[PDB]
Amino acid sequence: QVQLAESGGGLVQAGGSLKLSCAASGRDFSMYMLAWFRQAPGKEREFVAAIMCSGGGGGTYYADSMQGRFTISRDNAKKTVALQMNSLKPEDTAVYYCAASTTYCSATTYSSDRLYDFWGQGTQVTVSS
Ligand SMILES: [Cl-]
Ligand SMILES: [Cl-]
Repeated sequence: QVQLAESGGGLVQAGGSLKLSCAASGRDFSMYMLAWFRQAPGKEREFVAAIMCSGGGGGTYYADSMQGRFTISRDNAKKTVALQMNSLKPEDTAVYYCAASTTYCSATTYSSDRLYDFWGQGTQVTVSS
């Protein structure tokens, strides 16, 4: 139903910034909730940010630990979602994944990885000290 493909990762210096993007396929994209998760090597998948479907106003959720440094956005015309990552720190080193729900517009349990029905391939990020 939905395909997702992330880009924009790489090696960046602490204090720098990166914009990740995910290109999606799917007729009714605007009706889906989208999220970014990250997984540092050796660690479990961690919620980063989510964005509501557009009919619900496109509200945004963030994990508290990240101190407002990240911003999620969506472009419904292009069927893309972006993660602007500012003031990067070595702890931000991870594989970043985009995920979609075609069932929910928003959710109480937006941070649960089990909620999402589609996942991208990941984009790799290293933040050097
Ligand atoms: Cl935050
Ligand atoms: Cl989770």
